[PDB]
Amino acid sequence: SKDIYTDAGFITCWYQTSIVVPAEVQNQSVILCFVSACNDFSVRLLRDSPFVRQTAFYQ
Amino acid sequence: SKDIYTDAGFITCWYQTSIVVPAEVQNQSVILCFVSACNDFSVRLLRDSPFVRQTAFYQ
Amino acid sequence: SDRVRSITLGNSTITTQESANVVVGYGVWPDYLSDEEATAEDQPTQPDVATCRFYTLDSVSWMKESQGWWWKFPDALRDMGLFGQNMQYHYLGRSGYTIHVQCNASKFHQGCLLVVCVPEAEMGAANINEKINREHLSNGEVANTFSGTKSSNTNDVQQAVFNAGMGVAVGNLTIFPHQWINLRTNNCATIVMPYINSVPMDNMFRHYNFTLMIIPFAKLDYAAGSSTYIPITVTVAPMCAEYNGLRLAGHQ
Amino acid sequence: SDRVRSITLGNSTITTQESANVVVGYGVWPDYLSDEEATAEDQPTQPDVATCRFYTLDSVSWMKESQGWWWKFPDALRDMGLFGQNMQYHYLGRSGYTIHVQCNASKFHQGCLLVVCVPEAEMGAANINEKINREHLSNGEVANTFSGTKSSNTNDVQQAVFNAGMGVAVGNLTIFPHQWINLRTNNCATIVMPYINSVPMDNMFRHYNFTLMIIPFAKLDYAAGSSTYIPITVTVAPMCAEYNGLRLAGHQ
Amino acid sequence: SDRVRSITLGNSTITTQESANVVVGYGVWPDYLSDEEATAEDQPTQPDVATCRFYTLDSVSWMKESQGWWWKFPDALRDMGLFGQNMQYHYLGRSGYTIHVQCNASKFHQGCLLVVCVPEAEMGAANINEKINREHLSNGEVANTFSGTKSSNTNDVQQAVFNAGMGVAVGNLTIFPHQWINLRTNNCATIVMPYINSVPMDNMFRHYNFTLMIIPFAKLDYAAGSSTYIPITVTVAPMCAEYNGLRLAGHQ
Repeated sequence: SKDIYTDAGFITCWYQTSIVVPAEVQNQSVILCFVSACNDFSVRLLRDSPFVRQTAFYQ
Repeated sequence: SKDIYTDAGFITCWYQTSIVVPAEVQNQSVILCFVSACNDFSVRLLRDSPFVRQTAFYQ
Repeated sequence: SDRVRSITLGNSTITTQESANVVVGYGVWPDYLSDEEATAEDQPTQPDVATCRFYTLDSVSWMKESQGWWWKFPDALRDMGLFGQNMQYHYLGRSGYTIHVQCNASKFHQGCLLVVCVPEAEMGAANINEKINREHLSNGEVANTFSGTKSSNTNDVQQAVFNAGMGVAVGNLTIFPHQWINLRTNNCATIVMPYINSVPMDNMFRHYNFTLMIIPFAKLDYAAGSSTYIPITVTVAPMCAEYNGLRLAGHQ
Repeated sequence: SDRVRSITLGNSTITTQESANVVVGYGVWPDYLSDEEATAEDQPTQPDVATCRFYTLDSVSWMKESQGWWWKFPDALRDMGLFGQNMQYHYLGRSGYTIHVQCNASKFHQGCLLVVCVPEAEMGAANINEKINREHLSNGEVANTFSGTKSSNTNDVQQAVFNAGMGVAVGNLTIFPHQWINLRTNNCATIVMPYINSVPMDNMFRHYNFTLMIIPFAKLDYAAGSSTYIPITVTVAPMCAEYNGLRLAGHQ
Repeated sequence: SDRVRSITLGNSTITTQESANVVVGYGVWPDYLSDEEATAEDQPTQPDVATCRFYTLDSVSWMKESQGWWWKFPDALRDMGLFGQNMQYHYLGRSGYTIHVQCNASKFHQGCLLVVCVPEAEMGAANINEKINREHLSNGEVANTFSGTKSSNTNDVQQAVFNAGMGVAVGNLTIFPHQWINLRTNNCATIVMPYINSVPMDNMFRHYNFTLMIIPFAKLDYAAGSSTYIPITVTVAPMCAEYNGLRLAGHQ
């Protein structure tokens, strides 16, 4: 969760050079992004997820 | 320098086949040329270069 | 990769970068004539640098409606340096060849050539009981051209692509040493061709040894902004040429 | 294949996929200063991670009428992190460099850059008996630009491509450690540049060590539907940087 | 290079030239059922050539506004030869699969498919307290199609790409054995899929083993002169198929 004490930083992406394309080819393209953890990764303290929100039972 | 006795020959370049290019690509292109000497090359007699032309001193 | 090939014969070198392979004849590499297969008794002439080297013929233009081309090859090199002079001064000649054909395009052009090297391509006539002039079978370094339909010119070869001037099926014409120039993979086609005859040496004016044929199966096609002019260049190099029976210059 | 290259210096990494090679100086790899070639007597400062790392300069736009660009390089990194701070607090500096230039296109664009790395590029003036201001020789990370013709601005460098600001033939400017960015084969040009001076250490404000020059010989050209904006990005990494003579911050 | 792959299963062969790799399940290669994990007592049926072979499904058309497609896979092969007949005559089936998807373009087209192979893809309904008909979960060799928005048809699956019919994040759907068909590198995507169930053998009509999903993340895009029609072809081959409990033909 969010706190000021353990803040981690910023991921940013910039144009080094532009996208040069030839004629009769579309200009606007799409980047996809992926994320995973490395082999030195860990988690420590169990809690309930803040995503589960029910009101009544599931009859 | 130039003399009739040691004449060396002619460098020439010709079209074997034409430049075939697809659509939406520019037709006229550019060749660059390079020169150097091989490993059996030599020079023999020192003289002044005919390029240096001064009139007065460089005050 | 094996697509880059370099060939050196004399003081002439060809470097290619989209080659396919090299077809060598019927497996036989061109060599000199041994003493057991010899007939003539006197010393031959082996120039070996001033003769065995690449000569470049005329470039031909390949439109969308082009049908094919042929060259007769002991006769297309009549006026090509000391090979042609050594043809003019001797009576008996014997050589093999290396036939390299250049054609380039881009990745937006399409088409497909068949480069065939046919021994003894005795051609038919346009009018059946009529004699063909020599200017139509061969023209030197200038190519003769097939036609799309039944040609009926005077003293001329029957020029139809679907019979190759010989009366055969043009699809079956791949029994000979051949390659393809497909414009999406290839740039060139090298064919090493040895000496093939019924006699060990022969005269290089009275006889036609073989006939190169370049026929486009897939027609040339491109878009409305691509380059139109596409040349085709043939380069030939005699190999192991030797000469016999020196006398005065002429052919009569 | 050897076209893919990866370079790691610090916490910054460049992965390229259409590289050509890496030119290393005059054969010499950048190293520290030995005790036999030393002059100063006190302990140097070797940060080695906080200093030796890739810094990215400004991207420049390459139109069809572009002429060339230059950067002076101990001075273009004046405001680049702890390299620039360590320049500001010490009197003597000594480092080598790694100059990587990015420019990409498609297979329908054409053009050819020359990336040169010239030691001691003492430049001429537009007006001959006039003094050049420092804002025109260098501008930091902002590039200065050549002109196509004879420029005659006030207090400015003579900006002509065919003399490179130095009065020489621009074609003969390949005696220096150089590469080409040809847009049909290349994507980048890596030049490892060692320390070259007449003295073992020097001040990095009063002196200009070298000058990167990017000059397009084959002009940029494309069709009526391709992309127009083509940037050029220069990235520099100091190597084996050490520092001597610590005092207060300034340059005067 | 390793981009060319050839796969032979029976009397059917696929040769590809721009492949990427082959994903094999969760590391497990499809094999027969051992005697220790067996439940039934009688002899199984192993056809092994007349069953284990590539079957080609229907081609689907990929416009710029296409959203995705799915096939249920013990049921899309109901009317595919002796595999479908052996499904119709036995009670218990067990097999693995090889899923090969073809899609080609040129170097001027762009786009990116995700080919997923999801076990137990129990799908939701468009109306929540309503029963789904079987013609909408599966249609045989004919594909069902996702929609871009919230679909609310009668007796139909909730067709939205951003929930994949299952109520999950579609970006997290790569935990399953998957590949990508990126049109600038790829041409095909081969997925070897073993047998996954909670029981050793099962009926191939009452159960749905898995669901192939082909979803375009990067939308298809091209210029005003390129080709419009781009098909997508799915080919499937059962592997190590065996059958148990022979009785009359039917499913009721």
